[PDB]
Amino acid sequence: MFLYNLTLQRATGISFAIHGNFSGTKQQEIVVSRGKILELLRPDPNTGKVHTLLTVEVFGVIRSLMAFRLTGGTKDYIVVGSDSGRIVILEYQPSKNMFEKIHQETFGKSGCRRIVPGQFLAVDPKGRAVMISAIEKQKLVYILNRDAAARLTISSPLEAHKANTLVYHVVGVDVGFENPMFACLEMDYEEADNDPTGEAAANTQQTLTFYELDLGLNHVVRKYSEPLEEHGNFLITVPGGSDGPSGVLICSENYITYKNFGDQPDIRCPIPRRRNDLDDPERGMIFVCSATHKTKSMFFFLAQTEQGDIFKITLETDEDMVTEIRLKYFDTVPVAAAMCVLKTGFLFVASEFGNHYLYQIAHLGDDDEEPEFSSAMPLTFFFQPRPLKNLVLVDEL
Amino acid sequence: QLEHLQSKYIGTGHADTTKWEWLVNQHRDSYCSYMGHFDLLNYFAIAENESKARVRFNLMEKMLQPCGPPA
Amino acid sequence: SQKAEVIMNYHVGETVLSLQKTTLIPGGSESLVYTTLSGGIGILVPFTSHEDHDFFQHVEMHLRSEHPPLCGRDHLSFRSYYFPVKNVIDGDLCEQFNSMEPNKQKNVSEELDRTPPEVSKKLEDIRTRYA
Amino acid sequence: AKHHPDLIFCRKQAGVAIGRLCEKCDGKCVICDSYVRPCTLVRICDECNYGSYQGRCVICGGPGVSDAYYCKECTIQEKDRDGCPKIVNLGSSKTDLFYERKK
Amino acid sequence: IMKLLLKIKNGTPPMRKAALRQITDKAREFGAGPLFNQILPLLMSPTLEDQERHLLVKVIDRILYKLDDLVRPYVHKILVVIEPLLIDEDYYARVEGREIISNLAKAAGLATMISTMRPDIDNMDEYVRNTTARAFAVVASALGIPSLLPFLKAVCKSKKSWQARHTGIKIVQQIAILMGCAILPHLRSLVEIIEHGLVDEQQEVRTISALAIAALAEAATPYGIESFDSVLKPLWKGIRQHRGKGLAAFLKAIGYLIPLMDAEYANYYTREVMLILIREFQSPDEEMKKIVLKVVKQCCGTDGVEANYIKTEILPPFFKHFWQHRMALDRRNYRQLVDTTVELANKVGAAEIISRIVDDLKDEAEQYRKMVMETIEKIMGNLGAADIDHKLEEQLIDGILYAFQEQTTEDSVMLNGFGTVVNALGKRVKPYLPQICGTVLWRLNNKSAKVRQQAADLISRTAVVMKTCQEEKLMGHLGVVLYEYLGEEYPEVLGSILGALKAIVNVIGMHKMTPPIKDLLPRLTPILKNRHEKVQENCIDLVGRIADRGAEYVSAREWMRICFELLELLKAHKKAIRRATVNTFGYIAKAIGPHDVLATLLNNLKVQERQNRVCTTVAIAIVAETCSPFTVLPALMNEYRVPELNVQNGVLKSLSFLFEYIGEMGKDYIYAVTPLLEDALMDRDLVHRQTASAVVQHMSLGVYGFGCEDSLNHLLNYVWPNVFETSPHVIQAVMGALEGLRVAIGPCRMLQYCLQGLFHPARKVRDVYWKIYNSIYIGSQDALIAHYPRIYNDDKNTYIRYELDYIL
RNA sequence: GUGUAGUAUCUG
RNA sequence: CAGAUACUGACACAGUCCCUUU
Ligand SMILES: [Zn+2]
Ligand SMILES: [Zn+2]
Ligand SMILES: [Zn+2]
Repeated sequence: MFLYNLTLQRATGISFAIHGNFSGTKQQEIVVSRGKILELLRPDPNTGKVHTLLTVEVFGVIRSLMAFRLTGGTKDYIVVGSDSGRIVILEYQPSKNMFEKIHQETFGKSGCRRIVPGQFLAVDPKGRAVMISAIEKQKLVYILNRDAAARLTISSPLEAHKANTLVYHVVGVDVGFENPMFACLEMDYEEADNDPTGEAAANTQQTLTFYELDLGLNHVVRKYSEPLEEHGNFLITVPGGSDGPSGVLICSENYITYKNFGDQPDIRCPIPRRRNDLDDPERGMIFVCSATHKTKSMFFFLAQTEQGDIFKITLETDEDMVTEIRLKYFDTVPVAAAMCVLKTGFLFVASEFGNHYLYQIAHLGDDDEEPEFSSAMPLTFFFQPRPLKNLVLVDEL
Repeated sequence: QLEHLQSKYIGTGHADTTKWEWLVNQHRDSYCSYMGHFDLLNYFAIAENESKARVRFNLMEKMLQPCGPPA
Repeated sequence: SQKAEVIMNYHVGETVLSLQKTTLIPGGSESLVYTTLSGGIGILVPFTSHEDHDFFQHVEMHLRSEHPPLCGRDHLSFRSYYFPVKNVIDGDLCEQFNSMEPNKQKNVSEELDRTPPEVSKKLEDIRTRYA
Repeated sequence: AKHHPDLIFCRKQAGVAIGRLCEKCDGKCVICDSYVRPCTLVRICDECNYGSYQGRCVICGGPGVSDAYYCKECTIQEKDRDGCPKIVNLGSSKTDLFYERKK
Repeated sequence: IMKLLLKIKNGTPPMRKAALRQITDKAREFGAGPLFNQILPLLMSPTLEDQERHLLVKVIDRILYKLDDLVRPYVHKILVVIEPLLIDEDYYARVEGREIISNLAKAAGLATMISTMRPDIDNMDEYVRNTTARAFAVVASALGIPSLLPFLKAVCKSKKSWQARHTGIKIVQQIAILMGCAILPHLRSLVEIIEHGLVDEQQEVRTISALAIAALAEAATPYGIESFDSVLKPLWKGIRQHRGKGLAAFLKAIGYLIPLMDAEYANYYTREVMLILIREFQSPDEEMKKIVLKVVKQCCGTDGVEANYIKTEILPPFFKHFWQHRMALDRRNYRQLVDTTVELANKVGAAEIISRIVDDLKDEAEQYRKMVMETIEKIMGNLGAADIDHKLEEQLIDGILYAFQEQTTEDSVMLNGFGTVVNALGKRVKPYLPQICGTVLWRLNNKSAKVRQQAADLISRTAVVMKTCQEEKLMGHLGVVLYEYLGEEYPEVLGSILGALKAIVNVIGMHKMTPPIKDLLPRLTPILKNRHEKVQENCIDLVGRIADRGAEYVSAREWMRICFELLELLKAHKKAIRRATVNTFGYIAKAIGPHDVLATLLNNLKVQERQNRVCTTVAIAIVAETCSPFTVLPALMNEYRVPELNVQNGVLKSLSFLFEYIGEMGKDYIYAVTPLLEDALMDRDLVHRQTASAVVQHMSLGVYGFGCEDSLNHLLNYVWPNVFETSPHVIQAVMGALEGLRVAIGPCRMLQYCLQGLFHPARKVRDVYWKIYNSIYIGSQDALIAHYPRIYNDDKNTYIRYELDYIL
């Protein structure tokens, strides 16, 4: 007895979300990827509602999603790393109202294996290279370039293998017209499998390794690797080069740290704590997501905790050295897996469990009543939550 | 020799392999595969009232030395 | 001592926690409506005649090679992720036939000696009858 | 060549270079040495394509004239996800008849 | 030991192969002293035969990996007989030293070789000073290149004499030559080491430094400019004040750096060196006169030099000094010029360079004509003929026709040139077909068996264009003319005529051939009896082509003679003959019928030669596949109960090929073969189980994904007992069968079989089980997550995956 | 007709 | 340790010399 599999309703589970000019004009679209469905949707700036333009299926789980553009261009591309065991670069075609296959490179077997690149994906902000790395020992780097045919080109992959290494996160460091640099969180475990006493399992720190891409000798080597104090989960890139300093924003447990290569001090500002918490006072506090609103005039950052509280990270510097980090409670929203700070004062929040919201920004949070925190204050901060008073709800999915 | 391909891939055993290093690889592969499928993590995050980031962090932390210390 | 045989295998790719056989529309038939853990609702309706199963299998086999997945992965291998597929024909790939270029549509249709409207009409008719 | 258990394969990495095949072996599988249903192209690492080794046949090493291919069994079994199949060995059944026929 | 050694050195090849085994794995038992001091003096014997050298060096390849730490004391005495080995002009001789010294270094250390071989630098002999660079390079290929940099950094800095610096720079040059692109990661660390020799006060080390830097520049062709940043000045401010052979090295070094530059540096620095480049076009020497041409070609092959500028500058002097009647004396200059001329056409334009040599083929000398014709054909084949106008094409046609008419010796370039030109022109050659056809026919008629084959090859090449030129009448006339020449005694002429006939048959339709096929095949059949390889190789293809489409013009009676005659053609040597002889059976059975044809093939399984039974097996498989599988299966299965063994294995071998060929259609005949594999997988000879394993492998691979595992599960129960074998072939087939079954059934069933005896208390069983587990583990790694068993906890450990027991 | 690996059985 | 007789791997057959330089 044969069976025919039809469908009635498509999955609405959001896992990743990116924003950019995927069409070509001066309008920003959102590419939201479901579990195994690639979707495109844009909001109307005049009424606020959101429409659907494409619901193409990829027939396979997606483990990463990134967007980038070439230097001196006006179109945004999509890089997808998935269980397929390959790397795919897409392109949106408004005339055909469908995606366009461009490149396809094979670098291993298929399946969610251990040593298979595809989990962590990072791209150069300037748009000159891309790094796809596995959970262990299978770091791989490509070199993107443009030729006289005005078409994207892919060179041979460059291996950066390292045995007995676990990777927590990979981010691309912003450098102004220099060699590309990438950061990762390695942690060796070779010594932990040779001591039966088990003392080597503890007191084992993880390092912040920076990888140097030699654009003249065509090889990748690691330069800096320094141990850390406590474990972190994810990193936030800082716009550098000519607009702001260059570095990372490691978000460890109950702390946020800024570290830069070379000679530069470190800043550790404890995360603010809710006033009169009713929970057990032995549970750590960590971040779940972030955002970036880089602008030529001024830039800030966003974050969200386990309870769903949006903060506002602002860095302080004079020429290159970062002096202090100034946190400030922004609003309270349901816990989400990704955010997209849209232009024209629009914010998109994609909840991990429930409906999906879309808010607009009326005030940027200037000259407020609540105080702002900093790392200069000695010594367990507190704050009082309240209604929004800064955002309004205009659409719900 | 046909053992060239089997050697470059980690997790490959031989005639003198002890149970402990087989089970630690068995647990590590499962831990890695947990973060791959999205619904396999949704089930874990619904079973215990936690967030996806917390479950991912715990799974990453548990990979340093699963199945206890060796003998 | 007395094992049981398996007559069907598949891989939806999402966790399923609901299974029920109940007619969905007035005058319909017995379906196998299930619900996924992400928000998807699907059915596992069977074939009625015998001359339609061969056509559907041919269409699926031809689209397996004339329309590769966007990411790029063997559809047969994807549906055989844990256990090999058995007595199941994917319907999403068949319904995807409605979205290509006219030349490719004609090239796919010409092997079966049919017009693209003829293929589309029955593809919609089978869907509009059980649901 | 699976008939000679002396040859050693490369298995380094893939690339943007497509292998070539000569007149003596036009439609043969790289690994299976079969003759049915070519499926996928063949890529070679940059170490196997440089100067004097550019545009040479994968199996024997003569002047290539047509592109190489993988059979359908190699695609179903995913035997093409290993690296490059270029032979990096001179062999014993091809480098001995030289001295045997010199006399 | 001695008896084995002199049995190997002088004996029959089977006895030598048998006796070579006991000397391989018994090296350290005798020790590095006795066997080496007994085998080295024999190689020390002068005037040793060439066949002896390979045999005496092959033993090292088997006995080296047994004495890792025992090859230290007499490294110098070992390599005094190996350093001259890798300098011989023979291609295979150099490999036999390069692939043994590298392995010996891999089985040794730096401190021994360097210490023993350091005082070889200060030697007056040139041969040792030249072979020492290669000695460094072969050992630096392995053992890692960066580990030798600290030692090399002091070799070419000694103040004792220039010999150390010369040796070091030669070492660097050889390393760059035979390392390839592996020196790219640390090119900068190597440039500065030899950068100081460019301003030395001696005209003996500057040239070798230039050669070394040229080698490094050519090794990293597309990358590595920033490393060559501080060397521009020494090479650039050093050519005006240098003259002679030393300037050639500097020019060669500076030639490679031009492509590496950007669109600005190359463009700027080309002009200031073009002055010397132009001035150097005249010189009594030729070794330096080809380096200048190579530099010209390399400068042309850049993205910075424009077209109008280079056309105005380089062409007037380049096309006045080199186009002479003396460059043909040396083959190196000939090849360099013909290779260099192409890029000018590739960049500035085909016609602008073609028109300057079109009016040159009318010359008395033949070497000059051969030199110019291949350049013209290479230029024509790259770009095309879209830029050629009427006058230039007329002149080119006249010149090529005159050159083809005047032939002196056996040069295989006129055919290629004329064919390439005719193909490039295409349909613009219409007013020239009668003339070329008449000339070809006249050359074919009444010649001394040396240009008739040339004319046949020419018409075979040019038959394609005449179809687009609408000249089928002359094609039919040529086909009629070629018929009466099939009686030629010479084999080469007959083969060329057969190839021409095949080309004519291919280009034109089958129903419009002026000579009837019914009047051709009776004449064609006796031809398939010559022992010459060439005549059969191109007559079998013609017979197959005739049988393909021209099968309804021929009655079934005379096909029987061809069927019997094809059986003698399976005993040939080249595989191209048999690959088509097998396929012709399937071509003709579609028209005749798979009853009488298949009966003849079955009898052919009693020839007691291995190369013919396999071919008959493939013929049976293809004839079964082409017509229908079921109409011939019972006849094939009936021929299994005969007492003979070779025919018994023939049907088993044919089943595998048939199943591989049919593929998706094997799900209907899956039941018929099962009660033949069932009693094939018994305690019979090893050949039956070896072949049935491949049969099962192909059978399972062909039906994957269609849900036919019910019989595959039953068949799996017989392959597993035949795994504990020792012969390489049977295990090689059984593992392949298991791997082919694991993709059609699933890893869940194979894991249960494998886990039964993984931790067996024996070792031979454990090795096999672990090998099978590794084979299953490499493929479908993620699919094993849900099929793992449950293991309970011991005293102090966690062996239970508690995360999978969560309940919603 | 020859060469290049591998395997089985009887006898000394 | 050797001899003899059978067998397997669509094994290959002047293969040709393509930085060896003055
Ligand atoms: Zn070849
Ligand atoms: Zn294959
Ligand atoms: Zn390679």
